Amino acid sequence: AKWVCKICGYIYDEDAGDPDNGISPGTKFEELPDDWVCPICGAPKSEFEKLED
Ligand SMILES: [Fe+3]
Repeated sequence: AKWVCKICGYIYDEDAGDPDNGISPGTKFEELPDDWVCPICGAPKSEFEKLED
């Protein structure tokens, strides 16, 4: 699934993970660390919204 950072527009794609920041591919948004932030603007996880209907 994909989740968008409502602050900058970054898209956390579970399939891609965030390797740069210690998150391998396939890591579900809910399994990210409570301390994980957007790699682009630093917004907390709370500012992400899943892309679903
Ligand atoms: Fe962001």
